[PDB]
Amino acid sequence: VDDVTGEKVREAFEQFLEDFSVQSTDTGEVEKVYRAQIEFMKIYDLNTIYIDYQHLSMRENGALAMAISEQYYRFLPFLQKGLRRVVRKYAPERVFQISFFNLPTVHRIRDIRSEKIGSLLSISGTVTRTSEVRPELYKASFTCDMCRAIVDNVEQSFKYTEPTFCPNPSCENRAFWTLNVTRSRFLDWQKVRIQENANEIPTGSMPRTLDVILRGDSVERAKPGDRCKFTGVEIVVPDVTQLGLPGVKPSSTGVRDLTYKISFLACHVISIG
Amino acid sequence: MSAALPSIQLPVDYNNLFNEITDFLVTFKQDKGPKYMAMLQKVANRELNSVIIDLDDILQYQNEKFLQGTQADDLVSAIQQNANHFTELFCRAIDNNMPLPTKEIDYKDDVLDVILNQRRLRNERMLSDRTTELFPPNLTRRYFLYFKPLSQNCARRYRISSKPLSVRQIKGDFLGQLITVRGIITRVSDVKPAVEVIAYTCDQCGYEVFQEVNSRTFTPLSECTSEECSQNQTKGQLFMSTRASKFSAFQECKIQELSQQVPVGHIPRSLNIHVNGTLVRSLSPGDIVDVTGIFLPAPYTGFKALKAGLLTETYLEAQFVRQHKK
Amino acid sequence: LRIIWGTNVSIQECTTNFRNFLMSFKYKFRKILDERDEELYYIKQLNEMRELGTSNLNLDARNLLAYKQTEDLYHQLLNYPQEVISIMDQTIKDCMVSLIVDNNLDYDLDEIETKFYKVRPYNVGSCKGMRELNPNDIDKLINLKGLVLRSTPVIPDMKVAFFKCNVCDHTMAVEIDRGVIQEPARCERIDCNEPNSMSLIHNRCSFADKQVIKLQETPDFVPDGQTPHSISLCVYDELVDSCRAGDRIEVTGTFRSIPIRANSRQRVLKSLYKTYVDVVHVKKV
Repeated sequence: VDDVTGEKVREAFEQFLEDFSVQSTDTGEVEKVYRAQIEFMKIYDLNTIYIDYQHLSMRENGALAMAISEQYYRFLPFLQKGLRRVVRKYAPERVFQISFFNLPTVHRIRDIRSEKIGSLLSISGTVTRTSEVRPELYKASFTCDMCRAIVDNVEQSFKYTEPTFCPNPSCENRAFWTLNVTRSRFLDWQKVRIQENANEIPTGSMPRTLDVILRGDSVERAKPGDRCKFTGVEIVVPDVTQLGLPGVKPSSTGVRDLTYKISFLACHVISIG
Repeated sequence: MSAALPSIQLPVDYNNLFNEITDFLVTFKQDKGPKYMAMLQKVANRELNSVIIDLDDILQYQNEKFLQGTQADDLVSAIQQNANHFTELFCRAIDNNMPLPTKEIDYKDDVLDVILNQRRLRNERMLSDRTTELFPPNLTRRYFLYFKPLSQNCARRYRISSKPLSVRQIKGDFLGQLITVRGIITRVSDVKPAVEVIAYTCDQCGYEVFQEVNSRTFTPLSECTSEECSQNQTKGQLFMSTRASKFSAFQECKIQELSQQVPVGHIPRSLNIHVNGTLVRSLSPGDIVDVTGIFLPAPYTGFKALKAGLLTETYLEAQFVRQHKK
Repeated sequence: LRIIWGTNVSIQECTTNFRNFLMSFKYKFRKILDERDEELYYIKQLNEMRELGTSNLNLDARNLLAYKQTEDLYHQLLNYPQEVISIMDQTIKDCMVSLIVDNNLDYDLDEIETKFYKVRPYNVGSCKGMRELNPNDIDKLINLKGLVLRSTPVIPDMKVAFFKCNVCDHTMAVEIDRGVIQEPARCERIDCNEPNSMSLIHNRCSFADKQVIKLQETPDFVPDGQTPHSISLCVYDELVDSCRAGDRIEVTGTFRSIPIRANSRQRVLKSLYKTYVDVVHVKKV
């Protein structure tokens, strides 16, 4: 089902960058620029790409980008596997991040609504109160009671938990959340608070904010107080601290209520303005 | 049981003192029909819902059979020791001697008039097609009960609970009696919808379960225990509804001293007061009032930190207020 | 007749007088004014609304006072302000079918029929703020007047839930439909013969907007003890970001009460309830 159409967006994207999306010849951009973008990262090894959004939508006439604009969150397992089938036919300690840019529209803070969860969009704002750079886990090696410390798979999510199946000892799913730093691959991120631009808003009534996560190789590119555009994803984060203004928050029948709020994720930041 | 929670006998008995309540009702002749006939029926005709029983009528009814006729035990001095068990039991005498179908069963003079009939007729539809649990009696009341003390002339004749005590005079031994105080109402809060009975809905077996409500703490139930769903593997998930239960008004305030009964030493104090029922929004801060009502301690609240002196919190229920500067 | 059990509302094939109310109403509200315009208001708004589709019907709704055999739904409006509106939302989808079957095919066959619609009626009389609200009128349409204090950002709501297993089998969704979400024990492509742990991936499941607004009313006709009273509102997706701070608003909506927690970690509840006004239509500034 989703495995089927997940390979279709995989094989189309794998067939996309193997072909060229640039027409003007004899003045640059000749013969599959994305193959030429690979070899420059083969010399330098910074593990990223910077591909256009319009250039994806020019070939199939938006037959593919409308899914990538809508169901963007589900396809990053399938876009990462599709890129890794390409470079192993090209290039011989590796991780890869897929950055987009050149979007048609710029949205604002007041137009943020929950019909666009897992989609792609841009936003402009003012950067305030940056923080420090810290590692995040993203892959664990949690051992067990027996000497088999084999743990390179499950529970890389946003919960800091360890796995349940494939038991090393003869026991069941024992205690969890162990991170043995001998083999675990951390990336770095920081947290900033974006604020709406001054010369758009009406009469001054404390304009609303967000908190944005900058993952990967985008760190310390946000200056304290300059305007920027960003990438599309809009996650929601489980939190505990929201209390005092109650609604109908559904319970979990270990009892725990669920409180949600909005947080923004990025992959490419551009400092226009 | 023996050797733990023993039985101490008391000189005051409660068995016989139900019948003399019944004869203080509509079988009454001191005040065509008696005063407890029409005032009950007017409430039954959905024109009032606050039945204000007086206490002086208990005193005059005693003299009608004191040294005249038979010998009977005292009730006004029985109220002035307990004053709370004579509230749920004084109403227990009313519902038997009260005609329900006197009024029309017409459209909305109050809400939950059509659904309570559907609450009442479905319960007899539950007990029709079977060949035995009904709604609790404290749910179906639709009035209230109050009391007023006596101060003017009735005590001087042959000898109480109407002396204007100050706030500092309230000892620890008055916990359970009727008192009357005075002072200055301050820090009065608003009206908030409380709850005294709760209706769930199983949504699969239909059997609506209930429980009783005590102050500041109540626990929700487990999943359904009705015998149609249970004794199997399939048990329904029950959910609370608000259109199926009884609510009431509730308020809070604090009464300081009147600053004439203050000593030259100690600094003035305050009591907490809960106003429950249809006397809500009948007070206003910054005046001189005379509040009556029963005076009972607040129960155990949790976390076991400040406790074992129970944090009794000494609050004071209200029954009748008598203002000044009318 | 199969009347709804706890609701006492007449079942469908009886509420079709709302269709007849929607077609014939010309001078009936002007019977009070003594004619000091010859057509019905709700014909002309119906022709302009199908063009754009964004329904948001105003519905002044002092029209069920003067019409033949519509007093009963008007009295069943205030007593049951949730169900009869959601019942009317079916007919506001169904009355638009009645033009397309009669007139020629508009809008390149259809799509506007699949759009849901809302009705936002108002002017149900005059209520008296918060101090005069008795707690025995729980679900009635209330008129409220006051200014607007500080507001809050957007809070999402679980509308469709979603699940997964540790096995890579089929991931099927469930809906909430109540106050609490449920979760199964077994699955298809069961997952170790019904032994497994249901996982909750909460980013692919849909959501819904909610903003809470703290309203301050104006308790006039003062009894010389005066609180600037706070009333919370629970506005939904269509009328978000429509109420700025410092504005006097007449608002209409239903009225609720929700139990609260004591330790917020235990299974005990607090007996006193808390009230908020789930709004339906916000009108004026």
